[PDB]
Amino acid sequence: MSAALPSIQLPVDYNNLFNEITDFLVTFKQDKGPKYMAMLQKVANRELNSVIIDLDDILQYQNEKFLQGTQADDLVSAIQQNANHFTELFCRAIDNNMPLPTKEIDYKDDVLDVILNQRRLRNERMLSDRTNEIRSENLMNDALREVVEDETELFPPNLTRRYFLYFKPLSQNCARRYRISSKPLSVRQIKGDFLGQLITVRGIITRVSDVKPAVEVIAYTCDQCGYEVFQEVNSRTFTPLSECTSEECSQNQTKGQLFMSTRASKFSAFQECKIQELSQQVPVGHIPRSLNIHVNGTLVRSLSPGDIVDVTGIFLPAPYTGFKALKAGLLTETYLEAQFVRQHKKKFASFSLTSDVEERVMELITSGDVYNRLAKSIAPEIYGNLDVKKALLLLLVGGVDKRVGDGMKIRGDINVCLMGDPGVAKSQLLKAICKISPRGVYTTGKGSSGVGLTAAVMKDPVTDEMILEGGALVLADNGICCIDEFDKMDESDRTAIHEVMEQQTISISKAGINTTLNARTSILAAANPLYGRYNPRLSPLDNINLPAALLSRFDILFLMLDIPSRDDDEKLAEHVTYVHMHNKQPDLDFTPVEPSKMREYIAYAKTKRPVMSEAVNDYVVQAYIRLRQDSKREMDSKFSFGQATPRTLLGIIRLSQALAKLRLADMVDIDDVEEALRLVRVSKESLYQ
Amino acid sequence: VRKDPITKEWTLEGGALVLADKGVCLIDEFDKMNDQDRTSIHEAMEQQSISISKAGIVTTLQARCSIIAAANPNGGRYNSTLPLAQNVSLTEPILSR
Amino acid sequence: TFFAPDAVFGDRVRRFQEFLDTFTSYRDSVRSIQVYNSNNAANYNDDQDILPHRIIISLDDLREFDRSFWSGILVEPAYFIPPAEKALTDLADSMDDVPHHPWKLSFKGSFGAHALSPRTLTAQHLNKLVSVEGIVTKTSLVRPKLIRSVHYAAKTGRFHYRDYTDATTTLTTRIPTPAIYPTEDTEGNKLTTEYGYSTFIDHQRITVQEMPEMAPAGQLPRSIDVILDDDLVDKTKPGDRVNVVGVFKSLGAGGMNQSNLIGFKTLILGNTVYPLHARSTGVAARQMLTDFDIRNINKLSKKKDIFDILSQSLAPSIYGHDHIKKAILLMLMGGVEKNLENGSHLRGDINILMVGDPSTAKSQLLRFVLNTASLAIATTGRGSSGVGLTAAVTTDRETGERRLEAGAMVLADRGVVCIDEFDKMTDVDRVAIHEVMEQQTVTIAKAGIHTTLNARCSVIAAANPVFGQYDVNRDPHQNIALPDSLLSRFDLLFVVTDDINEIRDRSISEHVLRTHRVTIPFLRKYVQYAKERVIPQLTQEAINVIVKNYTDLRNDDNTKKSPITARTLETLIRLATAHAKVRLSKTVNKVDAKVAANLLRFALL
Amino acid sequence: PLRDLDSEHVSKIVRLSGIIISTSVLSSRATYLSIMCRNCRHTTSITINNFNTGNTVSLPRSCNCGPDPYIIIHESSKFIDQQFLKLQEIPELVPVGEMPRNLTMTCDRYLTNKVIPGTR
Amino acid sequence: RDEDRVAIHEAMEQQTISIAKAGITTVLNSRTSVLAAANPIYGRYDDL
Ligand SMILES: Nc1ncnc2c1ncn2[C@@H]1O[C@H](COP(=O)(O)OP(=O)(O)O)[C@@H](O)[C@H]1O
Ligand SMILES: Nc1ncnc2c1ncn2[C@@H]1O[C@H](COP(=O)(O)OP(=O)(O)O)[C@@H](O)[C@H]1O
Repeated sequence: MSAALPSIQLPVDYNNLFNEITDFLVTFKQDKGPKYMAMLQKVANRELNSVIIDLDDILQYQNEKFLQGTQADDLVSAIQQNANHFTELFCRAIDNNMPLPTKEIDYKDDVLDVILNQRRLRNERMLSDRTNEIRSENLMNDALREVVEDETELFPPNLTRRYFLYFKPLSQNCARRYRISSKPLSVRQIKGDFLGQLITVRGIITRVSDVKPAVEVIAYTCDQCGYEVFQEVNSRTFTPLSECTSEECSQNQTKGQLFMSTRASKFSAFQECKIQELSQQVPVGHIPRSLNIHVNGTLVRSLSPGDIVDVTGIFLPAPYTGFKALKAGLLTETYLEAQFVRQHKKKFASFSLTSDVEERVMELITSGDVYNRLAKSIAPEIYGNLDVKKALLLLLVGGVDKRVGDGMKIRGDINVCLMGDPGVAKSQLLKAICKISPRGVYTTGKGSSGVGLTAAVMKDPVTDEMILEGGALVLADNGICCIDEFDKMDESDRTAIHEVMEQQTISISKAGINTTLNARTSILAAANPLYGRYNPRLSPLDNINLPAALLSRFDILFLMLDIPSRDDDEKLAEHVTYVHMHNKQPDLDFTPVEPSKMREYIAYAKTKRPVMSEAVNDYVVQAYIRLRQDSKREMDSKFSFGQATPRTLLGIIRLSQALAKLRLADMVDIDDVEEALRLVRVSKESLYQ
Repeated sequence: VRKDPITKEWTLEGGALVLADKGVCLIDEFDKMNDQDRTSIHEAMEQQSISISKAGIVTTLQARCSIIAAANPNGGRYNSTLPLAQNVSLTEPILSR
Repeated sequence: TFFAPDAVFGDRVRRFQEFLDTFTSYRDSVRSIQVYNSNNAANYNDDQDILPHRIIISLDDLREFDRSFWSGILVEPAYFIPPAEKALTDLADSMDDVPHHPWKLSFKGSFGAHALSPRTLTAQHLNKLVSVEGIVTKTSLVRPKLIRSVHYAAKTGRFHYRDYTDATTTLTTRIPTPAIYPTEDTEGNKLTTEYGYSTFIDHQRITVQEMPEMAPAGQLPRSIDVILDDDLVDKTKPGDRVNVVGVFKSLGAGGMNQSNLIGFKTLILGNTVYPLHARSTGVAARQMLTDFDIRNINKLSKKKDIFDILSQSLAPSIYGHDHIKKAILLMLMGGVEKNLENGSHLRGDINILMVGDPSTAKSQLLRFVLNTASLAIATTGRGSSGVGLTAAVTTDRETGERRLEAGAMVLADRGVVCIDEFDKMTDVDRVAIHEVMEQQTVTIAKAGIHTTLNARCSVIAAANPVFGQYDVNRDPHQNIALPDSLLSRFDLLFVVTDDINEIRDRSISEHVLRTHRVTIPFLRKYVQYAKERVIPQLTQEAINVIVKNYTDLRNDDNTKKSPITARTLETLIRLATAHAKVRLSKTVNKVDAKVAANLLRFALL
Repeated sequence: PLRDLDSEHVSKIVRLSGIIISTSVLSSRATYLSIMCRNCRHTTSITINNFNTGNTVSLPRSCNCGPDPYIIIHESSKFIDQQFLKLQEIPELVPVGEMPRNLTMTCDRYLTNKVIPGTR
Repeated sequence: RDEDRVAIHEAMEQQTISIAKAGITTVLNSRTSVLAAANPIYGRYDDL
């Protein structure tokens, strides 16, 4: 009825816009075959599951249709402001025009591809049969087709698609085109007035529970009337229907009974993840807020904890409130939906190409002397210690480990310590590294609790149950972990870290946990010598409070000691005055390597897996005997640490094999190994100054 | 003032002291008592009243009890020729009472 | 037409014309809002080619203007407020009529009878406009609330509409109509709902406890919740001290309705929700400098000797210690803050320690630090638990979501933390203070919520000498008692002696006497403008000075005394910049450098 | 004695002494409540002079229109206060074996807040 | 006890106790004037 549930007109017209879409897709110019035809075929040839739409190329579509008219209604501003409806509509726009056959379905190929095929096939034959029959009776030829199409029940399009549709919002060069849909936002920044819009946020992912099948539509089979019954399903729960809705089981005396078939129904991969404020964006007081996010279809598994990310999705509400007596009504409780993910600190080692990106590597390569260049380029913010950084580059790079074929492993990575006190700014290098390296995590002793590194068992909301949630070591693994105040960590912590240099392990036997989880972590540890600072009247290992069981594990211990020097401290003061005074430190002349492209280079570095020559091998051996013998002939105290246990040898092979990788190698030449020895001897021996 | 067994509202309860008022309070093995109790007995002897400030309830209950105690000398039967206060662990001021 | 206009309402609107017309101050105020939106509406459209609508109304006015309308609002908010709002909406529609909503009132006051605290409340005060103050806890999670609906309908095109009236809409009661959620339009076409067309308004409800300082000696606290909508949402965090003014409602049926003990849930609507300051909590400087004050500063900035006068203005009751007072100012200002591009930030603020025999006023000084400090929280010895930490509070609160409850150092962000008996504090904490001070951030991995949250606080600490009075004669080390890096973290270590002399004694006596028988007020006002305006940057006038100085310190003092590192240098720069702020100078200067030199000297010698 | 209460004391004035464990958050009851039928649009009032926790009075059931239509109007209704004290016997005596028993109280209007918990 | 001993010796002079624990940072008033009776150790020799 009118005057109840009234009508209201709006600037928005979907009728023409659909047609506009159809003009955009399948007919296009910029990117002989036009982009969307061919791509959609590669979907129709069945090798490609997701279809990714961009608002950028839509921008260019309009500046083509603007000029060069006629005036075309604006898609984009209609898209951001609603964005839910357009997925489904855009979707039917696409469903019509596809390369039709397009090729054989083989055997596998795939399942759920064949079900689709047979559904489309039965879908055709029904029509063919009905028209064949009707024409027989009698008594331009379009009409009969129309009749047949409207008297017949068919598998709806939305049930048979096989593919998904996602949108990627525009930043960027296009924003200054000039032309909103992506303004990366804090979760504070989200007013509840944006509901429905397509928005882009930036924050840290946390939690992000396991992917499991959720069901969009359910199929039942009457078995009596035949047919099928598809119920669409929404929100959290549903009630399974019974009796029968079959048009043939309607109006009958006896309705048939139906029961579901999980092979027929349409499932989507569902994953939920929370994002917290980036913690910089938080206003001075208060606390970082949290926000929920859902993930369907292809985008699943793309997200992980301890990630700093730009998530772009159409933002929709879902019904809830607190205790029933706590609602005024109706509220919405909301959530964010996820169309497209863009991660800061892009994650190696996984990339295929190495297509024209090598170009982005080459500006760095060609100048030559990559190793010193990058070295200096780690944490330029501080002055001095080119050796320390020189090694930290290796730490970031790592490799190559090994597999003995039986097999057991030998790490595999580097473990760095930074000693000395109170100044010298040792920890700033660690904020530095944990900023540069992806999957890096910064922690402190009292600080990060023992339960901080180990994984607790806690009940998982929604999906169930009792999932192990770790932190520190587990949270950051396959990448560098960073520690400060490494002395004050007490005892139980030191046992964890003492064990993790067997790599590949923690073992939690307590209570509800028997698991042994895998931590592939690297460790860098900044520590202060016994109070107050490095008393030279005391032997080494006296002023280092740490046991020798642990230090044998560390391959490189950089002890940074401070003896006042009139000449150098001038240079330093000039540096720390120059910056502050300027933000950019190097001048006349060096070019600081941006962390992004740097991460790219290191990514391309980790791929190599070099191997040692015989000569360098023999050299390593002989030098190792000399190092053993010279370490032990030291015998009693001063000086030291002894004994130069085999982990220093393996350590220097591993450092060697690291330096090789920045040559990109496979050769592992003598100057490499020699260099490793250099770094080793330079590490210590600074206690003679 | 302690939460009640099963599910019930919070009831106040006295120690032996309050419960035994005008009567006779009988305690043994002082030496094994946790300080938390020791202060309570001391207070009771001192001002003849127990004050309770938790939770919202705030009072002074009145325990006038005579305390009779059994104590066990440190170690052996007679630990030393040394004085009683030296003989046993209990501090001299609580003993003076 | 609704129920059609009634001369009750008619009179109540019409009578509220002359006021606001007199006092006219509001009539243009509304205009101003319009203006501010217009300009910004011009900013989104052209440049790439907002404000809340409520306007405060003093209750002071009505008394002169209308007695009955006063007494009426206070006594019957339900009947007088919505027509007033109607009027102001009409006016706001008049001001700029051409280009193309509630427009609520604040009700400041001039309270009140009706001034009452949440301890003493109801049932005489029930359904009247109340002013209730206190701690805000536990707050609540913000949820958007659905008001209008929109739907698309194929094949007939069109669209639709719907409205939703909550129990809390308007003020006065109304015969409730549930609208369902319209779907399945008749005729039987389906309806695909649409978003972004359908409006929402945010919703939040915060509970208010009675003031803990104004609390009774001891008893359980008793709190009353408050509902806040749209513009009022999220203004206050839990832990702030807040004066809430608003209607007090009986809303709901109390069991009388369903026939088959407790009754009539009650809560406060809106309305003003002022955040305010009380010692150790919740900002609030604020402050209002008007026309004249800022001029006073501007005049006073040029005078060359001002720094010494200022430094004397802190201590009406305390002798000497001019150097230390100088220090406390130089903490109040604090070297700007500098966050490098794609790199770590250098610490801006300056931290201070005081060590000397008792009676040194060390514990007396700090309270006066606290008062004029503009924040922050005080902490004394132990102290703790967690100090600055969120403690990662288990469990739930509510429904099972794990959330953080901010400790001191977090809550004290951008402020002055005091620490008394700084030595007594357990080493376990100190370990964390290292992370707080220099690094400038706090990190919580506990169970748990795993986050790095920012506490950038400035810090003072007063700590007794090791054993007895021995501080004076005792060695440059072994005297401090709290090695080691801590000694460095503190930018300035000041030592004060209680050693006695007869002359100095007399000079003590008289001032002590007179005491029992540059004004502090203008001090903090002098300070805030100085703080946000303007940061002096850095200049090549000075650098060579602090470099000379620094190198001197290392080279000579490492023979003299200890500790000295790059840290000292950082401190030099912070002090220079701070004294620049005192000078209001847009630049750093050499003189300033010399000053920093001086105080760091008296620190050392 | 709080320990001794016969069932013959019911609905009779009983006086006794003890120690209050706890007093409760105030609540509001309605002495005068003006009511309205929603469909009928008819208006009435119910004034309850005295009451115990009965519940004493419920809204009427009749203004088709029905079942009970009546809407409480909250703007014209006047409310009062109710405490719920809870009295325990003096912990001193004489349980000697047991957790001492307590009774629940209800105080209306001017008897509220007269008592802090702990006051005999 | 120690922890509250701190509290006292800070309280008696400035009359105000300051509590930073958790979500309440309040500084609350004690206008009290303490009258304390200590017990000395070992007797008369403590005068010696
Ligand atoms: N060579 C240097 N270049 C730049 N800054 C330095 C240098 N040496 C010391 N510093 C300063 O010293 C400070 C020491 O900070 P931090 O690393 O947190 O503590 P620690 O001194 O214990 O390593 C840093 O803030 C840094 O600014
Ligand atoms: N410079 C001063 N001028 C006047 N009175 C002072 C001065 N210094 C200390 N006092 C007196 O000392 C007392 C404060 O003691 P204080 O030094 O704060 O103890 P603590 O050593 O625990 O901080 C106050 O009563 C104050 O009057």
